[PDB]
Amino acid sequence: SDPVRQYLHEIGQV
Amino acid sequence: KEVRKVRIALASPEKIRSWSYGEVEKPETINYRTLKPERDGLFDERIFGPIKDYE
Amino acid sequence: AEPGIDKLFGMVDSKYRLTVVVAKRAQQLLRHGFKNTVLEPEERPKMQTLEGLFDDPNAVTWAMKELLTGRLVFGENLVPEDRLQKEMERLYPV
Amino acid sequence: MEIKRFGRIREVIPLPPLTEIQVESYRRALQADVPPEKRENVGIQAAFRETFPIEEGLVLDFLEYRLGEPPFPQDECREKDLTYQAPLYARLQLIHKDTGLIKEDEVFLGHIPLMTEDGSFIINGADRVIVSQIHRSPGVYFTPDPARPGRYIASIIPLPKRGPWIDLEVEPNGVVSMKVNKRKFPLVLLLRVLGYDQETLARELGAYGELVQGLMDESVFAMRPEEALIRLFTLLRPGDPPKRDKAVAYVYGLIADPRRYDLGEAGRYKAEEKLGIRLSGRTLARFEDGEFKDEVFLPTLRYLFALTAGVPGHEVDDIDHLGNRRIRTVGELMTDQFRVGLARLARGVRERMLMGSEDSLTPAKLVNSRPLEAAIREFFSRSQLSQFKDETNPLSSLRHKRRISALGPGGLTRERAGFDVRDVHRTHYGRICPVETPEGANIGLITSLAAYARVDELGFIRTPYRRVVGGVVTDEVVYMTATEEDRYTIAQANTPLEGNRIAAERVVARRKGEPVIVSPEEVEFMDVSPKQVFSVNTNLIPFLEHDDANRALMGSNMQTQAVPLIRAQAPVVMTGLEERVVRDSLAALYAEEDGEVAKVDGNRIVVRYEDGRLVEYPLRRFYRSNQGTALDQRPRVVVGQRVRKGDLLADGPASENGFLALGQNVLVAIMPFDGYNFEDAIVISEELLKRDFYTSIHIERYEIEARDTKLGPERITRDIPHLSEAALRDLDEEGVVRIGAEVKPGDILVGRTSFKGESEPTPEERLLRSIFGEKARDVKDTSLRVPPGEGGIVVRTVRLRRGDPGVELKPGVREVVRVYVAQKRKLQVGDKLANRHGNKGVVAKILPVEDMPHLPDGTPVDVILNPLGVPSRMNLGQILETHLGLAGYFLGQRYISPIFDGAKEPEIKELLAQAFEVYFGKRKGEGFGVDKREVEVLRRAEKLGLVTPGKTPEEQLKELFLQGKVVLYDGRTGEPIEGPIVVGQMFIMKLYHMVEDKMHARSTGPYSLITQQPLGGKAQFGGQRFGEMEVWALEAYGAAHTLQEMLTLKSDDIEGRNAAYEAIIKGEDVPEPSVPESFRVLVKELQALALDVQTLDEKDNPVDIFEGLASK
Amino acid sequence: YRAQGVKLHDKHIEIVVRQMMKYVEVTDPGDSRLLEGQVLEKWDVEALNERLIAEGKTPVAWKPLLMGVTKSALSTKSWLSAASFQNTTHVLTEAAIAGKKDELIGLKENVILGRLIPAGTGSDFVRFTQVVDQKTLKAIEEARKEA
Amino acid sequence: PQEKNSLKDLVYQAFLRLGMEKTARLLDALKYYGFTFSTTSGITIGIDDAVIPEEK
Amino acid sequence: FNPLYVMAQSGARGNPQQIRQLCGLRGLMQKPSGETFEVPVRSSFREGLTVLEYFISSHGARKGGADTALRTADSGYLTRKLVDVTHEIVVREADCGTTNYISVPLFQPDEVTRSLRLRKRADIEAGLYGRVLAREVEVLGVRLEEGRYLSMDDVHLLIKAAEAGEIQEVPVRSPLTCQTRYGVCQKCYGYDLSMARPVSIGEAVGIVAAQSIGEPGTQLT
Amino acid sequence: RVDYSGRSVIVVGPQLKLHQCGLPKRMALELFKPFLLKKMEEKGIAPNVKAARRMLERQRDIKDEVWDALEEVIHGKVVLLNRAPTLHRLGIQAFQPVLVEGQSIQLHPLVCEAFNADFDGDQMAVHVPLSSFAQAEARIQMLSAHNLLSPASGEPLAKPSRDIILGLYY
Amino acid sequence: PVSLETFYGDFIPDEHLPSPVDAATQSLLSEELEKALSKLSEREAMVLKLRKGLIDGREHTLEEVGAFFGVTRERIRQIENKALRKLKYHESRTRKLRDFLD
RNA sequence: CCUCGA
DNA sequence: TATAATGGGAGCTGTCACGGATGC
DNA sequence: GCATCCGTGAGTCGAGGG
Ligand SMILES: [Mg+2]
Ligand SMILES: [Zn+2]
Repeated sequence: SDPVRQYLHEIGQV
Repeated sequence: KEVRKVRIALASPEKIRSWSYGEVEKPETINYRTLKPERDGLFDERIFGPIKDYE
Repeated sequence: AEPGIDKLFGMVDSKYRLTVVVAKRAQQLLRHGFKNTVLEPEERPKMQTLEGLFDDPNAVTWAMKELLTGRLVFGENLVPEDRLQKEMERLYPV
Repeated sequence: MEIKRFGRIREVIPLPPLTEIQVESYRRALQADVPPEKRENVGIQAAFRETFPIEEGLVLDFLEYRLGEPPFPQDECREKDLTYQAPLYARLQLIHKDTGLIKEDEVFLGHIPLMTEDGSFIINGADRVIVSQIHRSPGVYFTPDPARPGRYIASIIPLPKRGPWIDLEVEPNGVVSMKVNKRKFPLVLLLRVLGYDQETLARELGAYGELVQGLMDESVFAMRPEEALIRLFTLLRPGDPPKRDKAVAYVYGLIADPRRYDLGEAGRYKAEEKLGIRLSGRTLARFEDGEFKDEVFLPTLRYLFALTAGVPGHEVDDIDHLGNRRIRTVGELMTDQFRVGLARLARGVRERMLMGSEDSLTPAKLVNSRPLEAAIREFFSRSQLSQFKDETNPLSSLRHKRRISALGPGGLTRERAGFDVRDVHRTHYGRICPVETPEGANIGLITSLAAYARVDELGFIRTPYRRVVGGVVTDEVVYMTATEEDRYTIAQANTPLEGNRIAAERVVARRKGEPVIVSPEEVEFMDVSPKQVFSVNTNLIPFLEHDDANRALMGSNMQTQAVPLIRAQAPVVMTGLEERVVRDSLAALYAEEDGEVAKVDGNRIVVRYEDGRLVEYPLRRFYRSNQGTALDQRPRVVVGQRVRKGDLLADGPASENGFLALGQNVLVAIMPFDGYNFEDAIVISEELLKRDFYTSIHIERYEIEARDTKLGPERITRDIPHLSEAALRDLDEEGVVRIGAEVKPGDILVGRTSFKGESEPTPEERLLRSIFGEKARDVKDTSLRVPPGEGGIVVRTVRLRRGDPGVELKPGVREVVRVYVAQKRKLQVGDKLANRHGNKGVVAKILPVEDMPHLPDGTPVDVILNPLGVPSRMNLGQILETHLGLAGYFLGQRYISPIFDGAKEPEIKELLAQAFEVYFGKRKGEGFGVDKREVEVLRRAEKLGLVTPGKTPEEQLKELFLQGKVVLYDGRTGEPIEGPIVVGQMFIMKLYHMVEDKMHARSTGPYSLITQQPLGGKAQFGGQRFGEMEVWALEAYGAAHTLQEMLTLKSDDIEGRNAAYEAIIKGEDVPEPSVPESFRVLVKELQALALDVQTLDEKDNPVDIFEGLASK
Repeated sequence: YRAQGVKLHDKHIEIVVRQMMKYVEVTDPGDSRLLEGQVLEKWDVEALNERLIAEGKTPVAWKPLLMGVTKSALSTKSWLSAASFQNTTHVLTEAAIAGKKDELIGLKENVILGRLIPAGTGSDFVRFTQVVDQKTLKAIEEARKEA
Repeated sequence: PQEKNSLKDLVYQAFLRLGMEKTARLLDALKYYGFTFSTTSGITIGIDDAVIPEEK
Repeated sequence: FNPLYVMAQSGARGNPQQIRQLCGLRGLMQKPSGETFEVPVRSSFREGLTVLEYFISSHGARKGGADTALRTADSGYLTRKLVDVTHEIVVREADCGTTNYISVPLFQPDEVTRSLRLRKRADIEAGLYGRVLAREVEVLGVRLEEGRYLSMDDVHLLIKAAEAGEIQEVPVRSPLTCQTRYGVCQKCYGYDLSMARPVSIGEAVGIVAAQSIGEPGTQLT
Repeated sequence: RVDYSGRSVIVVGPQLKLHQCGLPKRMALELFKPFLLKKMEEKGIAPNVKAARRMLERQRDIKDEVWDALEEVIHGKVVLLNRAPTLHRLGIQAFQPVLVEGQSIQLHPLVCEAFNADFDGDQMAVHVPLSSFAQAEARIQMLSAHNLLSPASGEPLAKPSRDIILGLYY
Repeated sequence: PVSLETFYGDFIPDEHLPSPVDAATQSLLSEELEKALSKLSEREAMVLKLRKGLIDGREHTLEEVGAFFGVTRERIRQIENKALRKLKYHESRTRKLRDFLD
């Protein structure tokens, strides 16, 4: 959907 | 020869590369002083063609 | 209305064939300088100059009038194309 | 000439200032006359108080702003293509919370455009108007659910872009749902976040049968406000981590944050009046002592449940009611864009507060004004409501300023505009004119403020009524909104009055828009005037009550298209509004106080007032308007003339002695004429041109630039290659055409030379050069020439140069030259004329005088209108205008016939008899009896039943004259028209649509870049579009070659079109067409889409339409 | 049309309706390669079925299909026509996947190509007609007569 | 009296019987005389030509 | 010889309802909701209306303007769709040889269903004029032969015959039953209505059909 | 978009014959400009084509004999007139042009109905068919006087109007 | 730069491709130069065409044209001079090539 | 885009 | 080239009819 | 089988103003 939200989630994994 | 039919079909990466006269490797259009096209950019005469007739 | 348009429509099986006949004949007349006309000197369409009556420059007016006389022959596959071209160039040079 | 006015209605109040909707709105938004500390929290002051303080130095706060004086006057602004604006400064203080250090400074935020006296603007040298916008007012509404009868939807609506719309519905499963940003969730959750408990909601909402049961969910009451808040934050934000402070922030910004959510002041008022509550702020809830506190939601749900159950005193809402639609005027729209630019400035302020030295920061180091500047610049240059001002005539501008649009930013997108928005709602009465709207796509979406109407501080439109108590009509006039008006019984303005008492036992009145017959005891108010129902333009139509509305629309609209004429006249029949329109449009110049006129000049009037002070009024003379019509003023006083306050000094454009002069009074015959007025065409007499009727001045502006190039400079010069003295005759030493010269199409206005480029001489050029032994010059002729179909007399030249005082141009341009060309336009064949009753047509024939129908005394008629235009148009007002015009033509007088209270048939007949005496007894004393032709026409008229048999010829001619008809002789035969003909004076205007501007032709010309098809438009020497439907026409005729020609040889087959032009100039037949270039463009664009498009032959083997040039 | 006083001949409506009925749907493939539910043209299925009946095979069971004017125009054989109508993306993707050949039968296709349309003076029925005077006609007749 | 329908039928019948050349000549003649006579006919519109019947 | 009466009766201008509004009453008007106001405008444009009457009328005036405005778009769109379905339909041959035809009925069932009554003249003309008979018809001692293009007189005769009970339906060649591929043949189409004679092969007949249906589109109320 | 085309306001042309239309002189010059150049060469008006074009470039360089040449150019030819919207095929029709002074196209009374044309400000576009085939099509198939009956109904389409009807009725 | 689709590009003509008038003008120029070259001898017309570069696109030096005709560079220069001279005479006489010089 | 005209 | 700095920010929405996937 | 969300369409030609 929203790419920056997706990237921020993937970053919040580590 | 006279045109009779018109066909439309998917294009293979090989077909596409066969259309191509060169790869556009830089996101450059024209030079800020000379106003001429940049090498390997979107307007390069090396790929697309001469800007002036027979020159 | 174009003079005698009803008879012209009588001559063909489809009005568009009339149009094709007339246009090809107008092209013949223009290409050969009207030297190939089937029109007698008195049947020549005339236009009123400031000096006096001169010939009509309009090849379509001509071609229609020619068609009304019966002296023209129209139809499909009456002669090979290049043969008609060369024979007209022979009888009427450009 | 004497002016007789009709009508018995005495109007208590004059029309309000007609541009006040603009001027007062903008004054309120700016408050520039108010000392800062006394300013209210409205306007740009409100924008400042919304943005500031800015926090997280640590704090930046706002003290006050101020507006300076404009850098340049309005005339100079029009000259130099500037904006008429004032510098804006704001006093800000930076405060470090820890250091306590306080640094305060007056920072410069850029310029704000200023409104002129008449309510317009000057943006980049062009006058513009900010059009008011109509929209749904903020508030709480209740509508019937269209899906489920008996169920209703509650809607909470804030101001545009001040928060989301919220819906409350009662689901088929019984639970009450809230929808926000297209997200349905149970309302009980948010109710719990508000801090409500099941006990409070059960005692509040329990009285409604079975409804509160859908509100009871135990899993919701089992969690404290914190957990329910996190629950809602997860329901509204999938994927975002549910941190407590983040949920508080989001929900606060959604409902309680006044910097983000804002009902109007009107939104708050309407919510309060509807739900029976009182609001502390303008949000739906508050953040108080760490917890959310409810304002709006619970009353809304109470009202919704009550409307569903059917409990009395609860009703659905009509969203088209003018009590639920409001107007956003210029001040509000500009303040909104100011607020947006300020928000950007504050985001940049915080971004700067995080970076940079924390110790050393000023207000100036923190604030970048550029985004605010940008917001103002875009609102005034490119907004939809910011329109190129229509100043064709003064009424054009006044009407433009009183417009109301339903489109625009936050407005209805078209095709979302059905019948309801476009309807005239009963509440339009007295507020929005029911006739003045565009025909076509915009119908109903652009409307006009009624003449007496006013927009209040909440943005609702109010109309005046007279207080009536016990059959007595006071002079107290109360301005009501539609909501207030629906409370009363309002009698019609024409109700018979003896003194101030009602004289009819049956009175026509309105109750909630419904017409009702009522006793004087029941009358609560009364209309002020019929004028109050119509716009300013409709109010200019005499005998409006006799014109069907669909043509009154056209006459109304077309008055704004009338061209100012050099001999313009006021109408011989007027409505009485003709002078207020001149006064309020600031057309004419007036006397400021009593005094004596000292000097009178073509250019200036000097007046000495009662103070002894000497005031000098300069006159605008031959100025060009937005539409190219001459705007100028002429002195109407004389030296030594004594003048009182408010007396006419100079007449503006289209003004005769202070009266609105949109056209000319012409002598008209209503009869067919040899087909030359077939289907609304018009016939006119050459006599109209001889005496300069319908002649207008028009000024055109031409502009050219000389810039620095990479091949050398352009220059304005008189030295132009290959041009004779014949070509350069009217050019002065510098190369600009001389003032006063006559310029024709092809003539040079400004000589300019440009250095040639990419120059490779082709061998023909080299050989021709050697043959004629002439060097090819370095430069070439790029001069500005008169375009085809234009020309006139040069009346002005402006020249701006780089390196000259006060002059700085866009980078690279050395100089700019503007030439002004005036032309005098006589009426001609194809020009559009029209009257105030929607009768419009184009002049199709101009007859010499001796062919015009003429009266027996030798007077010929001015124009001949076809009677076939009248029946189905049903605009009989023009006929009454014509009869009264005949009467006034012979009595030498003019009239004022107010709409719905004006000249009736019997009084027109009296005037016509008085006129007949002048028209006939003069003859009978001059020694002439009745004429043979008149006798024959009288016989014909007797057969028509138009006169009574047995009366004398004079009695019968008078019977005809009383019907408006007269004997008329055909000027070609001298024989009479077999009938008596309607003849009289009619007011007729020349509209802006003149065949001079519209006639265009093209053989060949410029082609478009990508498509290689001709350009469009008269200015680009363009070609006509042969669209899909013209193609269908040609296909239907079966004209294959005509169509193929349209598609190839005439548009974008390059080889074809070149070969065709060469063939025709050689006298050869045209060559066969080939592939149109835009088909090749299509093929290459499909290849760009990774689709291979192959032209094949009958053996299915490819064919190359690119002739190998695209294959390796 | 009658209620508004418009006189309009039935045959125009009949032509449009005939285009609305252009297609059919397969109920049983029979011996064909077609599938149950496959939509195609009545003309094409009648051709296939006469080919299978003259071959002795089983004919395709098919049912008539009414589709409205938009859907009928988008289902036409010519992809140039359909793509220029609307749904340009959908039409072009399915045409490209199927490798469709446009035979330029109708008017829109040839307009798009700039070709001379197949109607009126561009009809194959009349466009090859020749005109000759009796002089040139007999002068060619003699040249045919000497050989 | 000659009106819209009868003149339409005249034009149609003339087309059928005499061809479009003659029908065009006929149409021009009808045009000429119609315009000529409508000029001198006395047709006009005054407010008194909209006759309120007493039956109203 | 009154001007309004003359213009109306001749067809040069005006219709009864407009003349009525000019002379008699103006009439009942609609509220914005489409509901009708109980009391009408009793005035004529000769007499002049009251401001209230004028206002009451403005509702319908505006609704009609908006109807026209929103209508022309739908008409144009419809025309384009009709063009796109029909554009390939051309008269391609002189006869496809089909033995199939349609039967235009001359009688329609009464709404009472009391009988089957005659159709209106114009309707029969619009279904029959210019068509080609697909079968011999013998009526009123006249033979209308198979292959005959029905003149207007042939149609009026067939109407007369139906009035005498001789024929209730006419068999006729029609584009519905033509078997010409990519279009239509000459006999199944019949007259080129613009020329009152059989259609020329090559006539772009589908475009003509689309334009014929679409052109009155903005008149339909 | 297309070459050899123009547009102007339409005006009623009662004196016109059914196959004619009034065409402004200057419109006609620009529309037929290549033919005019050719003819000006065919006569003494210009030594060559380029001189003739430079002669028509400026309005005060234009002299009388070029108008007579224009008359000799347009003889027998037709132009197409078009009114928008083009609802059916008679929104385009062919006419012999009669050169008029003034800037307004003159349209024949009997064709207005087919064009849905009146004279409250309507404007039409002119197109010049170029080839002998284009002119044959336009003069035969699209000429106004050859298209008298509706292709939709069969009834007369060019028929007496209200003004015409009024005199005949009277 | 700014966007062509602001459309804003539909007001932008094409200065590159020669117009129909320019194409026809160069056509008549080539035809009239050949008309005038025909009034010379074939050798002097060929010398002019080689010196102007018309035959192969570029202009030859006097030594190349002279070695092409087998003659001294002074001789080929004199032939070019007299050919140009006869051209100037014919042109002053018939005034046919004047208009094309702009 | 807007407004305007048909 | 070295103090430490560690998950964004804009968000008004008054149409309607069609095919088609998505769910209950 | 039947509600629901997504996507795609919704007159032409002009003119001007940008
Ligand atoms: Mg009109
Ligand atoms: Zn058939």
